[PDB]
Amino acid sequence: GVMDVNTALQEVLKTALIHDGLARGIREAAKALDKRQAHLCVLASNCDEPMYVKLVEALCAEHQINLIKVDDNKKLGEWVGLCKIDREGKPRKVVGCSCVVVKDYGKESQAKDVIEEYFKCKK
Amino acid sequence: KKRKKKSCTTPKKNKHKRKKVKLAVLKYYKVDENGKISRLRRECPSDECGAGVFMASHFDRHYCGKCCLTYC
Ligand SMILES: [Zn+2]
Repeated sequence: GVMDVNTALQEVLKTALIHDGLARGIREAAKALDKRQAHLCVLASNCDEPMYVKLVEALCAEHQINLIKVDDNKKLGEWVGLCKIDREGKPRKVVGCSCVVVKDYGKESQAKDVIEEYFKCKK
Repeated sequence: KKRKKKSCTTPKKNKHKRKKVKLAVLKYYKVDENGKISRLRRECPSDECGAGVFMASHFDRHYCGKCCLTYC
């Protein structure tokens, strides 16, 4: 694994974007993630709602799901693919996603290297 | 025949505007001190919404919004 840990979520969410396996928004995340048809879940750390931590921490706790946390809703908004771009490629518009739920992974040696390494070391 | 204007009637029939509930998704689950999950409402037996969707508690009834199931 030549990759850094923090930059490698990009391939997981890109291939989860291509295979139509991503669920964004808290309800469509939580609900479908509680259906046990979804493997892993990506969350944001910084938030203005205290209960928003409780919900998905408890959900990820009981339902045997793994918890990743990112910096702001904005960077996660850049990962999810909701960023609208300018003429020259400027990421101008950002719709932030705190909740991300992964259902169908793609097949990648990179993002799975970093995520499996990080989660083998976390356990 | 020049078309008559003639607009008069019960002055306005207003179209329903969406009721915006702020963070209403959080109301469903009850989190205790241990981090346990307590579901305050009932699960729906139907196939499509099974295990992923819950029902509503109205005083006399239970209502799911997907398949429109109803109980007393
Ligand atoms: Zn139903």
